[PDB]
Amino acid sequence: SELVETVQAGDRYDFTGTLIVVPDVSVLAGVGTRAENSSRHKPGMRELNYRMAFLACSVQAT
Amino acid sequence: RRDYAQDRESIKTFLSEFCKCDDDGKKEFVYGSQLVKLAHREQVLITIDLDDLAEFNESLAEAVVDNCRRYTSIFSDVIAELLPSALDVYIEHRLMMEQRDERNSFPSELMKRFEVGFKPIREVKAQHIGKLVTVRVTRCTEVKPMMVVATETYQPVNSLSFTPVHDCPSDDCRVNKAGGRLYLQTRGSKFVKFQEVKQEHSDQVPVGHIPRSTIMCRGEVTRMAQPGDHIVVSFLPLMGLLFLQAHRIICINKNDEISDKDPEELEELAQDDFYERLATSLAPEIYGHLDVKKALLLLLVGGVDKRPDGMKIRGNINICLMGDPGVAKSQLLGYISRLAVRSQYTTGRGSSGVGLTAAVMDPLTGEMTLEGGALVLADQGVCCIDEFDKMADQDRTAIHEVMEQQTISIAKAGIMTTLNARVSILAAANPAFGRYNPRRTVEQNIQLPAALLSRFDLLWLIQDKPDRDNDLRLAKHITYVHSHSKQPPTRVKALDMNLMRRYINLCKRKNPTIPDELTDYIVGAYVELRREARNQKDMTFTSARNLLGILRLSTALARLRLSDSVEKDDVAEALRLLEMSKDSLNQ
Amino acid sequence: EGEQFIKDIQREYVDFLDDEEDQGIYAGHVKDMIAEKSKRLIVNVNDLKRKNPQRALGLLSNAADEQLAFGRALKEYASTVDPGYAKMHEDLFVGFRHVTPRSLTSIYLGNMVCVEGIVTKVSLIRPKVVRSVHYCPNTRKVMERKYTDLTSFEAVPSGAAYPTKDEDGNLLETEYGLSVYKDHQTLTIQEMPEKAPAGQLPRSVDIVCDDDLVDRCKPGDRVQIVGSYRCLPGKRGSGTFRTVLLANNISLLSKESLDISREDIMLCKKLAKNNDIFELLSKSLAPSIGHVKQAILCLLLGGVEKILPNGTRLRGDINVLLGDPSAKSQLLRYVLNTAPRAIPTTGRGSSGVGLTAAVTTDQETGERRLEAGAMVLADRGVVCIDEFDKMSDIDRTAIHEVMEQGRVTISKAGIHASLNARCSVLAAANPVYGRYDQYKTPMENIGLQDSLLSRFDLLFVMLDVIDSDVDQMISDHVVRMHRYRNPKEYEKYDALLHGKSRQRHEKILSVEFMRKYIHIAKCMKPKLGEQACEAIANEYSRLRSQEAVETDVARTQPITARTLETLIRLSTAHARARMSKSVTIDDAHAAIELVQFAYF
DNA sequence: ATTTTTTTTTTTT
Ligand SMILES: Nc1ncnc2c1ncn2[C@@H]1O[C@H](COP(=O)(O)OP(=O)(O)OP(=O)(O)O)[C@@H](O)[C@H]1O
Ligand SMILES: Nc1ncnc2c1ncn2[C@@H]1O[C@H](COP(=O)(O)OP(=O)(O)OP(=O)(O)O)[C@@H](O)[C@H]1O
Ligand SMILES: Nc1ncnc2c1ncn2[C@@H]1O[C@H](COP(=O)(O)OP(=O)(O)O)[C@@H](O)[C@H]1O
Repeated sequence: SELVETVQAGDRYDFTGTLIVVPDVSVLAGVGTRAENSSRHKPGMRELNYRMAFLACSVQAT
Repeated sequence: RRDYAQDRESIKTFLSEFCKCDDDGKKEFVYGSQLVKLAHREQVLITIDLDDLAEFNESLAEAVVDNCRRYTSIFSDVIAELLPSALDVYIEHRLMMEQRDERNSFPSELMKRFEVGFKPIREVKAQHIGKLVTVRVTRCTEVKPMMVVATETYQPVNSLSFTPVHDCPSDDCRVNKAGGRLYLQTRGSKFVKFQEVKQEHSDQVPVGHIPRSTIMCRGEVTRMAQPGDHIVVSFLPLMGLLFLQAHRIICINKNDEISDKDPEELEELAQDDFYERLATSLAPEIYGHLDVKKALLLLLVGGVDKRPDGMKIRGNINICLMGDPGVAKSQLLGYISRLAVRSQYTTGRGSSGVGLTAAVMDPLTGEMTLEGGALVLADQGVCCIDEFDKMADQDRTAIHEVMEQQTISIAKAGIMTTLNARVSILAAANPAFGRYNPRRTVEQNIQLPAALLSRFDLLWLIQDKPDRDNDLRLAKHITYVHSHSKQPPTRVKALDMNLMRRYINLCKRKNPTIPDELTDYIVGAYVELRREARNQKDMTFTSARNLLGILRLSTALARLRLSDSVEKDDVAEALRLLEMSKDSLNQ
Repeated sequence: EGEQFIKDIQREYVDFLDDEEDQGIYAGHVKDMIAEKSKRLIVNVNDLKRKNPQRALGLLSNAADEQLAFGRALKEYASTVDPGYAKMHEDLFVGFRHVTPRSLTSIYLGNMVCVEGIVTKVSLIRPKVVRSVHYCPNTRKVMERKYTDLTSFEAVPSGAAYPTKDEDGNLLETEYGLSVYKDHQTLTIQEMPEKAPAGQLPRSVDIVCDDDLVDRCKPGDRVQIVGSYRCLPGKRGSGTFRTVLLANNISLLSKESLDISREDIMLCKKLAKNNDIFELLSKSLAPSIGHVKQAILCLLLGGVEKILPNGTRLRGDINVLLGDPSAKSQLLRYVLNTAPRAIPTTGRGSSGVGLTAAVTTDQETGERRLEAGAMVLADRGVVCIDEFDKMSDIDRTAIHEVMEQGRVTISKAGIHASLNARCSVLAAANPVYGRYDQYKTPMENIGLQDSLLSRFDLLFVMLDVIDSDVDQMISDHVVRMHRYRNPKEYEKYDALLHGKSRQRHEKILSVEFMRKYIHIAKCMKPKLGEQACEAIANEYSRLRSQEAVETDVARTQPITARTLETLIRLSTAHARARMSKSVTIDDAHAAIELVQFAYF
């Protein structure tokens, strides 16, 4: 928040690039392993394919 | 309501004693031959006929015409039980060290190794379920895996949809909890090939109706038809209680023995050695005009090509024609487009094509369907356009890059499209207002850049002025074919188009040469072109490839004389036709 | 077996099946030995009223259950007489107050009644399945379980997937060729709109059909169709109510059938020797019209077809139009009304000549509109339009295509199709300067294009002057029009004399007698003899030599030999106006005066 | 798949 709306188009930076992933809800063309943490058998499901992003903590317009 | 078992014995008697000596050379066993050919394990798919069972008995000749299913699994398992001599090798490895009776016992389909089909829309009425019937392709599709049984539990399918199973429905995981997991062991899984494709010929569609169009074939039968083949195909609904499986694709037109390049003629080929009778049987419909026909017969001839130094050479004839009287150059293009295997037709413009290739031309929806047209598809063939002159000015550049050969680039969507334009072309156009005023010269009388008039090996205006006697001939010859049905009477024995293409097929692979003897002679004769035409700058231009053209026609002609010996005769006609191409407006 | 009254119902129906009505009229060797198998033995309620009126109402008050019983009675009878028409033990329905689609008020439920309207949204075919023919390859017993739905009866099975593993867990499998199925159809009906009220939006109706009842016509035609009612689903325990009416037979009304046994051919053969019926036959398209029409004869007659052995064929048709303004927009009507399904069109329009271009930007359903052509209904038909002088040049191309081939060949993403057509068509006119026809120039006083010489098939003349000698002639014929228009020459009786000094009679001067020689006339094949070729050749030589000179050369633009096709296949249409199995020197004479009227 | 939108190309006297 304290970084919010303190910017505008056209600047130069040295952000923190702390990349993290999507905790997806559903996926399209994410046909890598399709599975789940499901117990075994003896006497709709979900899938998993993500994509990347980034994140930050600090700015210096230069 | 027949018995399902004693029939098995009857067909064992059918399969065993099949040595019907109807021709000298069949005292041996015919289906014994096919039996033992399955003993070669070459044939993974066997074949059945109506004439087969016509002799043995007559029930099942129509007892099975109604079901064609259960009879066929018993046909499977019966001769699966018969041993009169990848997966196959892996299973022995799987059963090499082998609860020995309480087993997940294999179904005979899991060791397929052999298969069967059989032999005997508007009219198809909806009372044909289960009947194996025949009817005479659009949106051709591709080939993918289709299961028959997954494994070692067997979960066989006849349906098209499925769902995976869990645990194991055996005794191992029955009451006892000791057990393991179960997954698809591919190395031991059994699949089958698969293609899918969808319409009527339009020769049986009602006047006040619209041609309507589903075919599902699995296994080996795939890849036995292409988009746009006139085919015959030899009924099962698909699970309010609101498709077809085939075995064979026969085409009396566009198939292996009717198609060129896809011996039989030897008895007649020994009898037949000629070059001129083709005109007598190529399009008898019109009297005279031997030259135009024979020029096209050269385009039918072909057999000219080389790929030296990395680059090819344009080895297809590309003729253009301008002119418009009583010429009737519409019956010719139609004639060629009919007999010519892998033919096409477009017009000057018409609709959805514009006598062109493919284009990404608006606000309709979202597809980016390059839509290959006639000019796209005619390759290894001819696309026969009519009235090219009226086509379009912007269009002339499309014929420019496609002229050379195999080259149609489309840098409009962001793709290197090729489309491999290997098509011979036939161009037919008409003079402007007036009828080829002989005084009004070329590009004075017409208005097309000399870039495209030049790049034709031959241009051939055909005109006939007023002759009191000539058209009389034109009258009576035509009236012969109407008072009667067949034009040429007691002159030459014309040839059926099937035979005609048959003999034509024996002309395409020949690789004709050209002794050195013509190296000097041809360049000497060609010199005359660059002197007596270029002597006056009011004369036609000439191309570097121009001599190569008459070259191309010469070597092509040897395909139909074959013996590798282009003699003074196979360029003497080359020049004969080249000179006859011209000098018709002076006289 | 319901309540046992059903059986006496069966017997009361079967009491129809015994005597002179049955023995002389009804069925047996009136349908069956003619080998048709189309079950429906046609019923008329008034007999039911006459014999068993209570059973004339058993239908109309409870139409749920008369029906299996009707089938029982029929199959019993035909089995009793013919075990050949006996191996198809099915339902076997039969034939059997008309209110509007605007006039169904909760009721007629249970009633077999009539409503009239339009066809629209004729839809797909589906099968529907009757029984399940199961066999057990262990124990090998061909067992069965019928299915049903409300759409035939009240009875329904546990209507579901094929059963299995239900008997024992044995070897259990289906079979086909045995479990038969039913032809199913769906569509909807609109009232005939000419009645329609301006204040409201009219209602449609919805119907269902079955086996032998599959769509001999098209969406946007009108036929009388009779139906019972049901209504299957729930209403809010679920979801609200919506209905349909059904259980039907078929008619068709807006045709001609034609009290035509072999007598009417005897009539056409009767007036045959009358030679210049040509006269009346040309006075059979101008009673209210100078001028031509003997030339329109062939465009009425279509053409002829001829094929090469082991080859291909020829497009056969004729198309002509020409002059000065003010008879052209009230002449063409003669052929919108008389000759079978010959459809004029707009003149300046598209979305209906031949064009589709997948125009579904509203609803966007399954189908992508692969059919918006109204010139392929002209297959073996006739057409006329206006605006030819105003015609787009988009299609002048397309007509260049047609006249050369007469087939369409479009592949705009729907499909790469081609479809037969054997058509003809007419036109309009407007010269941009009026009364300039020849003095300034013959040709191109008109505002036109000259690729189309050989592609229509005659050049003629049409001209006008209000005059001095013809002034009073115009006056007196316009008046004789105006009162030979009128009776005794209601609101208006019959006008005869000057059709009486003309010794005709409107039952020899008539429509049915006119088309007396169409329908067999359009089915003949009268080949040529030994004579045309010679004189036609000499005279086409003279045509192609000397028609282009002497102050008419500028009115001599279309000389081709593609006329010589036309020059002769008109005498064909004439030769099928009299059934003479030849063509003659007299037909030669009669097939050149075209040339004289063109300018001579 | 449709409803509420917008441009960027597709091809021009
Ligand atoms: N310097 C050269 N190198 C290679 N080939 C030559 C040369 N000079 C002439 N030729 C021959 O002359 C012929 C010229 O006609 P060509 O087919 O090249 O037209 P084009 O150059 O493709 O026209 P454009 O380049 O304008 O499309 C070529 O086939 C080429 O083989
Ligand atoms: N010989 C004639 N026979 C019958 N009617 C005539 C004759 N001469 C003139 N008329 C009448 O004159 C009227 C002319 O106007 P008309 O409706 O023919 O315009 P039009 O000819 O249809 O225009 P266009 O042909 O350009 O469409 C016609 O209604 C016609 O009844
Ligand atoms: N030499 C000829 N032999 C036979 N028919 C001819 C001949 N010349 C012209 N015809 C006639 O020409 C007609 C076809 O003309 P067409 O070739 O369509 O003209 P265009 O080529 O200008 O379109 C045919 O019906 C045929 O009868």
